[PDB]
Amino acid sequence: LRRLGLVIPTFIGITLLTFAFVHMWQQYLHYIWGVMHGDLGISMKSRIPVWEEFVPRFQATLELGVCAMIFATAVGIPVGVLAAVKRGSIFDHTAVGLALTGYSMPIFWWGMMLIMLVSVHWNLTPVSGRVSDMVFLDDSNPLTGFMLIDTAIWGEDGNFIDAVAHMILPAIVLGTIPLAVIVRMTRSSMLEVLGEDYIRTARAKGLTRMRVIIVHALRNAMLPVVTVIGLQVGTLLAGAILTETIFSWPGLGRWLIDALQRRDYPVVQGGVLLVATMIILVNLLVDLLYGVVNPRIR
Amino acid sequence: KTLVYCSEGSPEGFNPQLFTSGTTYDASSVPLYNRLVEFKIGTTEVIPGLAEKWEVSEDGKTYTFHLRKGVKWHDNKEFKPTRELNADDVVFSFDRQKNAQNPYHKVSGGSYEYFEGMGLPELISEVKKVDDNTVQFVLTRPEAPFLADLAMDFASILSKEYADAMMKAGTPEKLDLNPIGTGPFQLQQYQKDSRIRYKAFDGYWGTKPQIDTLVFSITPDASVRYAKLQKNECQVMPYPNPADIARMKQDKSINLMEMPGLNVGYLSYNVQKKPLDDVKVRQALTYAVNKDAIIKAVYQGAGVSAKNLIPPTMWGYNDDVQDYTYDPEKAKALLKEAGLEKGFSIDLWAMPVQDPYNPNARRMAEMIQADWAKVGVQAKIVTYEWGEYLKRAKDGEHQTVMMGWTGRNGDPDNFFATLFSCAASEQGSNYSKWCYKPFEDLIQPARATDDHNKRVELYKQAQVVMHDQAPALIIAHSTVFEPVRKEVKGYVVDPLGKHHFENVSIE
Amino acid sequence: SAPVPMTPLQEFWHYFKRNKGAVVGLVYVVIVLFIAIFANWIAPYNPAEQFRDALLAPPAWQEGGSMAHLLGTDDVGRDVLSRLMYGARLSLLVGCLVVVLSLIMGVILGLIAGYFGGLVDNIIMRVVDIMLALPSLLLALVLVAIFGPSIGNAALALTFVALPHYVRLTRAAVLVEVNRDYVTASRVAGAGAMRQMFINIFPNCLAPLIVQASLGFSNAILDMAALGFLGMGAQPPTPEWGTMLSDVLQFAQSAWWVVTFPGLAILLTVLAFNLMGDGLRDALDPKLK
Amino acid sequence: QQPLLQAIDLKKHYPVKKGMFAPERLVKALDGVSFNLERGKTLAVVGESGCGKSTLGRLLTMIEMPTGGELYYQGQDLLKHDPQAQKLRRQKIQIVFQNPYGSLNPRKKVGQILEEPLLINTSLSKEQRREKALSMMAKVGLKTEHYDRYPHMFSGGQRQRIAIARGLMLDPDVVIADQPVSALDVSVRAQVLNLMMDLQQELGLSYVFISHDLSVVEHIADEVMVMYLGRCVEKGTKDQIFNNPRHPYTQALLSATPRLNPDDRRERIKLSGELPSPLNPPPGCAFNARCRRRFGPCTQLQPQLKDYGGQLVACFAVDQDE
Amino acid sequence: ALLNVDKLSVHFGDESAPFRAVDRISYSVKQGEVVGIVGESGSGKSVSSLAIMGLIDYPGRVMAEKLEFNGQDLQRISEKERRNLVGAEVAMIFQDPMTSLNPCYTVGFQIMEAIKVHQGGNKSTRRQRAIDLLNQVGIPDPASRLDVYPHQLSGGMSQRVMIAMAIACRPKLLIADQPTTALDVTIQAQIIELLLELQQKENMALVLITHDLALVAEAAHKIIVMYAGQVVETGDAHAIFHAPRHPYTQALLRALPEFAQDKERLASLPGVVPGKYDRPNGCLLNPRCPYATDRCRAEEPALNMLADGRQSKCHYPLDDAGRP
Ligand SMILES: Nc1ncnc2c1ncn2[C@@H]1O[C@H](COP(=O)(O)OP(=O)(O)OP(O)(O)=S)[C@@H](O)[C@H]1O
Ligand SMILES: Nc1ncnc2c1ncn2[C@@H]1O[C@H](COP(=O)(O)OP(=O)(O)OP(O)(O)=S)[C@@H](O)[C@H]1O
Ligand code: SF4
Ligand code: SF4
Repeated sequence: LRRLGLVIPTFIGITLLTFAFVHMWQQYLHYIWGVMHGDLGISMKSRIPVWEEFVPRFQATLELGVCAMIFATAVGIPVGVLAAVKRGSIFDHTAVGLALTGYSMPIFWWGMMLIMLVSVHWNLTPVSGRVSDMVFLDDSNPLTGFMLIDTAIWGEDGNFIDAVAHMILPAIVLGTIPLAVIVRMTRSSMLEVLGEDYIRTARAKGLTRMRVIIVHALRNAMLPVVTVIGLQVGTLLAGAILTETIFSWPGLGRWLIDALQRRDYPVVQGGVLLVATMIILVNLLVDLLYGVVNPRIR
Repeated sequence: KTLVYCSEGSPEGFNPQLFTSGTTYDASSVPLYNRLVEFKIGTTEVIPGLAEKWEVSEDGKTYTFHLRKGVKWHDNKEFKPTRELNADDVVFSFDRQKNAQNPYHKVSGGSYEYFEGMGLPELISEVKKVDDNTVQFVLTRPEAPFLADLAMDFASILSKEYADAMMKAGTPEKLDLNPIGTGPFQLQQYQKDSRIRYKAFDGYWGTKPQIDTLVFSITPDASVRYAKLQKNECQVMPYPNPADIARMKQDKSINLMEMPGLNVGYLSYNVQKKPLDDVKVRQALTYAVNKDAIIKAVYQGAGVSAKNLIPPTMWGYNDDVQDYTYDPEKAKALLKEAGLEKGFSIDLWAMPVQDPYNPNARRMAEMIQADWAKVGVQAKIVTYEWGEYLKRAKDGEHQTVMMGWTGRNGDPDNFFATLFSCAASEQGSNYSKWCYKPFEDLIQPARATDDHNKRVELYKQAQVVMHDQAPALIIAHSTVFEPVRKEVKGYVVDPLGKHHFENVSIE
Repeated sequence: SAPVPMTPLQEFWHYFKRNKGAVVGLVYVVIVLFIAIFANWIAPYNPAEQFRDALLAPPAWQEGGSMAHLLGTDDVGRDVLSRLMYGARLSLLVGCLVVVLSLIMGVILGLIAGYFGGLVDNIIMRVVDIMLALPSLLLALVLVAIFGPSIGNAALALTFVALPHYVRLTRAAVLVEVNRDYVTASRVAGAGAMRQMFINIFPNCLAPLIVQASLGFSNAILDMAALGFLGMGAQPPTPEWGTMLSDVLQFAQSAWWVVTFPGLAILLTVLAFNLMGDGLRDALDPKLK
Repeated sequence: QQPLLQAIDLKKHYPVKKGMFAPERLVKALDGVSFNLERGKTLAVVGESGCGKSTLGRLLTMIEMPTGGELYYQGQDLLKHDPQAQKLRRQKIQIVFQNPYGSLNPRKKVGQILEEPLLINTSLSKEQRREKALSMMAKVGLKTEHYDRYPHMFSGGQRQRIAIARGLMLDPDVVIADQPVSALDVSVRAQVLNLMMDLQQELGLSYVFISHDLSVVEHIADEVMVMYLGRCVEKGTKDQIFNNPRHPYTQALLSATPRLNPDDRRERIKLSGELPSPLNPPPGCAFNARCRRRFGPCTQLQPQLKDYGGQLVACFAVDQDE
Repeated sequence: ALLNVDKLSVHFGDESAPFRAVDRISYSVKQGEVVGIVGESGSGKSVSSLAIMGLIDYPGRVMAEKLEFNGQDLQRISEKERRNLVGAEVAMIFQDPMTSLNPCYTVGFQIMEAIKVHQGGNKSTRRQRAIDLLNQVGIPDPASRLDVYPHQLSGGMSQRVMIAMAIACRPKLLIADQPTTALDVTIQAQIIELLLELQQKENMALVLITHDLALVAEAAHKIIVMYAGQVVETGDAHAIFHAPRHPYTQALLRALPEFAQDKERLASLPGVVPGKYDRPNGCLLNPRCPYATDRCRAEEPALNMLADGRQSKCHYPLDDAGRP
């Protein structure tokens, strides 16, 4: 398997923990067989196999989770750098202040604020769901289940536009929690770096200040910053329950807590093991990236 | 021509026999299927469904239904319907529920929670085919509501021809996962927890729906449903915020439909618990609560203060009973005489609820906590998660519990029998754990009687016996606010809590 | 002449003061705590009293307001001001507990995983990726079974959910520090492992942990507001800013006060821990000394 | 009796990967050095800048274990990990680092740095260790003020003296000094070397004194060892190796030393031709590409350490001549 | 002049009791002129160079009466322009090469940045010119050592690598803060001959800082002696070491290994550099000088200029034979 070690102790580990947890006995032994043969059982509400029930929505939570990080990073890092280059300035207090105002409102209230301001009052963006309700895909096509890819290849007469305009408020509400972390961590780390001797050498060589920032300082600040990216992708897949409820997203957070309220033991035993597997792949990629940013730890 | 309806939550599946949640019946039964009998929209009157004409034996044990001619099924992609509606479909639709030998009974998780608890496997002694066009039910004992029980959404007529086609093709789960019925809107797609797409049934026997297609846009937050409704993203919406009612009344392009609901909220006493096994105590805690404040501070004017268990627009309503009106010094006089002036501690379990038009039970529980504290009896609000709440409630662990209930079959036995009788007490639907013989002798004969003018009097007596004993503090009757865009025409509200799109059109 | 020697705490303080915003944030947190421990002398009413004459009474400074209810009234009719001054009592507790516990356990396991080797690193990373997979709510529901209805069933859930961050960030520093030459010199001196971790390496690891600690206090509250959208972690008559804000969401467009004020109680506490963490950072940075 | 310190064909090879995905190279960093060291002696180690000297220092101090070879202290194996014994042996061998700023922990006052060895290894109390630290600091000409300073608040010649102070604190048997005086002004270089000699004569310390300045090892050495491309090329008393350098590399080495005296200056014996690559060492003798005495055998076989009356030499011309 | 320093002073610590790490130094450097700086470790040689570069941060502060480079004034010209000026025309070797280099790039990128910035070549020229430079500097294997990280170099390779990229700068003025310290003699001679070749070919100026005198005796034109923060002596290179005017240079030269037999205890000047808390008034050398009169104790000597063109900060300059 594509895992560096502890392979069967991991598969047994997340299963016995989740089994134990959700049943709050030989059923454990029986269930392990089934998933080891290659299927995670049948759901108790929808009465369909767990993998056919997991795939269509795991492609809903990744499509938003990645779209939130692209936002969280494209904004988080540049801001987080400037916040350090201009320590104590207006910019410093403004930028980081707004970051923490966006954080300080729990997801319900400020999600409804963006709806009422941007969607209801200003008339800029559609309110909720993946595509406008009265536009549907022809199922005959070999569609993957990522609405952006599906509408990009097979949609008609501006349907891709709609499929993205429905993403941007969900993205902003989810990605503002990571955004806070990014900004605080980028600024924090960068400060620690800007005083070091090799940055003083970079001044002496006659480089432009932007090059000293983005080439010399930034690469030495990136280890805590990629560490928080990896930690936040873990919660954006497993969690997200409250952005999924407000924006009517057909995600995995709803499905997994709803399954636990109906006591569908198969979907809880299965979806949590699966999510563990996908978190390990992201952890091992960021742990591989540590040695790409810093040669001395390879 | 199209509608978008902004549904409260995703349906548990697409055959109503297997399920209890109201949103599942609004997705799976109102658009999709038809029934032997049905309630006429805007009433609880029973009228001809799939049966043109029906007959009743003088002894009340045998019912005969003369099925319609020409009733057709929808063109599923898995299957072409070869045949019209025949008795052979109806006798299947209850043999799937009555006895274990049927080859579909345990397909797709044959739990039948709505049927097994209703007593229809005890009351239906047999179902018999008369001919290709006639069905009969023979019942063990006479029950007056049975005609309305065949009208409610758990009964539905399912194709034996489609069932046998999918069974011979080795995949019988497609009977319930891929629905075929006789109803006005039949299924096209179901995006999981996102959308449900229906198409107007071309061949429908009744009034052809004026909309060509209907879409459900599942949106579990009320405030977002209203946010959708402002900019035409829905055209119809369920169960509004009590908060928003003012704005909604004031809005220029929403016709706020309004009706007195068949929904009763109450707090029920365990009469078997040591502070509540004396009736005096139960009277005091009823004099202690200001119902007239709760209809402002929980319902914002969306509630009528309740004298008795029945909704006030119903037949058999006893208007002559007094109410135990807000009077702390009487509540103290009762606890004094009782010897409980020293006070006591009570648990009060709030409740998360799956059906629409439930009250905000957290707000009621903390209000009632203050109201009893001001008469010398403090309370602790408990909010165990629904599965643990139900587990501990069947255990009898509680002293008092919040509940709401709705008029499911349109007749008072949905309240007195289903919610306060001894027959509901071992099932756990009657949370009061009470059985005052004199009530049973007024509910059991009232179900086994022909004359409505005698049923009315026995129910008028049942309300008086209930008022003397106080098995629950009966609080307020919700008014069902049901917003509809000003462009929508022909919508009529259902007192039962169901959304009937068959007759709508959009301007 | 040579000045009087300064104790490490005195030195810390002296370099702490040079940051003005850090002093402002400290001063703010210290009065928010002073309010909390004395709200039963300071606050104008018992927050269990419903004033039913004044349902949704706006603040004093708006039409229909009265000076009795300075902040106005909630929809059930209780005084908002008393509900915030009492709500600090459990909110601060939750936050402090969560943060402290989580931080502690994360520093220890993340130092062990970063310093000792690779087998222990793979075990602790297996544990951490398992921990990120279990939802917070799930944990809560579990704990309900473990224990009776208690604030602990929340606290312990929050702790766990938060713990993978403090474990993994500590390791991300210790991997850069352990192969720098001062660790080598310490080793050659005769320093044992535990010392190398908690005295020689750990002071260099504080850069990111301050950040994650200062956001932890906000999380501790926002998570309890998510738990309080469901039936979890609190009971109605005892206020808590997360529960209080999540119990009033339906009014946010009709009654601004009730929703906004608790939002300020969270926000001014988040901004205070941000400014306090910037000073604590600067209080440890040697290049500023 | 077994020598205080003994090395037998010590080898250390470093893996070099062009990237995260790339073919692996192997840098030839130490190719089997051998020597004996005794109580009170200095072994000076001299030769090219980039020829194995700090690598040899990191083996000898147990900073790294070698890729083959053996290493013995008082007849006790160093490489065979004995956790129980390591406690005792650890202190007895010490390091002074090259470019020692990186060896000082940025977030601890130099007083703590100096106290740490005594804290770990001795029973001296909080103020007694302060006293000790001050004492030591004063021996190298470090002021009392510095006790409260941080490592970034110094110059190179103070950082080196800080590092010397830390190494010489414990009363070690062996000090492996990687360029201990390379950033000191002469007026204090004399004070540090006088401390190292006072210690050597008082306690019986031994030094592996790595240097580039030959003037210093002409004074501080009993024995001198010459290294080129990870291999020994000459060994013997500094009297022998200054008076009669036989190996062709040592002649070109000692005949480029600066001198202040105008009349002691000589035009240097220049070297030309491609520097051997420590990745792809040339066949046989390392110095053949630059050497002026090159025969045929030079590009075919490698010279081992032959003896000529105590001056060990690794060359073929020398053999030819003997 | 290409560099002029009327007065310069750098303080560290707060204003109530400042450490006077550089104290009213003054010197000039002509184009094509080599100036040696020598004297006790702690006397302000690196700080004096860093302050010209403008590389002094918060905890310290720069005082100067006038400070000029190439016809522009580093206090009247703005930061945005004075940084461009000094960085473009001045380059510095730093004292520790291991921490001066960036730990997260390959040596080829590290050098090929400077070559791109200061000479504008294409990608294939930048490769070849880093090979050429590392070659000429004396690198064992240029083709392979470009791909090596600064922690895989050892000290005396990292030092040659930064001498290499500093020469790539094409400076008008190079400050060599100890360019020979971790280098063997046989290579020391290659470095110094390279620098002096540059100095001749390109009219390049050179400020060379050393703790070892013979290198600057041969190489330098002019020598500045710094002690305790201030210039104690100045003059011609050759002259200085033959005939010292200041008691400090006499006590600096008399300590060298050339003046003792093998394993004798070497001579030195006793005591320690002044602190901030024990700094004596008048001549700072007072506590250590053997010729200290009461005028030395009472009054700080001026930077007196002798008739032989030299300068010494002393009340009684030494004769050609060893006495005031
Ligand atoms: N970690 C490493 N990875 C790769 N090569 C290394 C590493 N450490 C040292 N080297 C190589 O080891 C060889 C010898 O290095 P050292 O022994 O440290 O140098 P040295 O002979 O003491 O030279 P100095 O530092 O200039 S006096 C050189 O070819 C180095 O490039
Ligand atoms: N940041 C600082 N804060 C306080 N004192 C400092 C600081 N930087 C340097 N010093 C002091 O200034 C003097 C060192 O100045 P440098 O110019 O670095 O010394 P130097 O003459 O170059 O000595 P070298 O490098 O050893 S040859 C010493 O007295 C130090 O104690
Ligand atoms: S063996 Fe040959 S090549 Fe090597 S040093 Fe001796 S003469 Fe030169
Ligand atoms: S002024 Fe006096 S003490 Fe100072 S250097 Fe001259 S002779 Fe010595």
